[PDB]
Amino acid sequence: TFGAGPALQIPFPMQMAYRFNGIGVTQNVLYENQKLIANQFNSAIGKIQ
Amino acid sequence: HDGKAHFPREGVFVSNGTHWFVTQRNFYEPQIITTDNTFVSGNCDVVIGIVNNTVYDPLQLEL
Ligand SMILES: *[C@@H]1O[C@H](CO)[C@@H](O[C@@H]2O[C@H](CO)[C@@H](O)[C@H](O)[C@H]2NC(C)=O)[C@H](O)[C@H]1NC(C)=O
Ligand SMILES: *[C@@H]1O[C@H](CO)[C@@H](O[C@@H]2O[C@H](CO)[C@@H](O)[C@H](O)[C@H]2NC(C)=O)[C@H](O)[C@H]1NC(C)=O
Ligand SMILES: *[C@@H]1O[C@H](CO)[C@@H](O)[C@H](O)[C@H]1NC(C)=O
Repeated sequence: TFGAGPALQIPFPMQMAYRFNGIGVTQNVLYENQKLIANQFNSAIGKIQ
Repeated sequence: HDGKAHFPREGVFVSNGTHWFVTQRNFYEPQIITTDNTFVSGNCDVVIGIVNNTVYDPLQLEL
């Protein structure tokens, strides 16, 4: 939202549900796997270093 | 509502302090939460941040 006008706040877990709906996956996939997805992101970030 | 978790078909759930609505994301047009605005997926014990509220059923309100 901040690249197209004012910066409108939004919780990050709800932001990712927007981005899951953008790839054709429903948003109940994220909320019901939120802890797994959080752990996959943290592990994938730590492997970059 | 009634042990089931309801997610919006398209939009967000918002509250004006007291009441809960479902609106589109890019423009504030609040609407009453019905079974046509939302879809059910699973139970309430798995989503982090779920809130109790009333989801109105158009069919059960007539039959
Ligand atoms: C989807 O894949 C993930 C990642 O491999 C699976 O989560 C792992 O599950 C195993 C046990 O099967 C655990 O030992 C790992 O710690 C889990 N990984 C993480 C990052 O939490 C998950 O089970 C799979 N989902 C399925 C098969 O339904
Ligand atoms: C949140 O929105 C609801 C729905 O529009 C408001 O409820 C109405 O409030 C007005 C003004 O107080 C009353 O005249 C109406 O009778 C109320 N309608 C119903 C169905 O109760 C509510 O006041 C709003 N809350 C806040 C804090 O602004
Ligand atoms: C309302 O929500 C709480 C958690 O905030 C839950 O423990 C409780 O069972 C819910 N009550 C009803 C009537 O569903």
